[PDB]
Amino acid sequence: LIGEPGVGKTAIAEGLAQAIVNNEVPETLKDKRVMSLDMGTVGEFEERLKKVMEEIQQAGN
Amino acid sequence: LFDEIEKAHPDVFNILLQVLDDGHLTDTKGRTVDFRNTIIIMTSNVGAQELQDQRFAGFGGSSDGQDY
Repeated sequence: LIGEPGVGKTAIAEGLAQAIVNNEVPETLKDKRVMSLDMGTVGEFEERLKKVMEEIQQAGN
Repeated sequence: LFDEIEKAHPDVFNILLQVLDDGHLTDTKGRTVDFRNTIIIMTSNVGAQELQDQRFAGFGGSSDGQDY
């Protein structure tokens, strides 16, 4: 999601998470959990990023 | 049995190396004990986290099929 600051760059994904309960997206996007992770969280620093990527690589959910 | 060998003072490791090669020890009183009729087993907690990392490397897969 690319856009000007304050134009709804973060609000675009906000409505997708709410629509997950109502199943407003297609079956491909259904049964999926979207996580908005801040960029300030992250060898030692990259361990958290690697663990998150590994657990979401072969899962796809 | 030497449990928690991964968490021990370094000086204790020096004694262990002597037992493995020399095969006997002498106490402060000068009497010599024997180790030719004993089996030494040490339990370490290291590497277990590495093994479970292989179990969680992929979602639904592991590395048990590899050669021992």
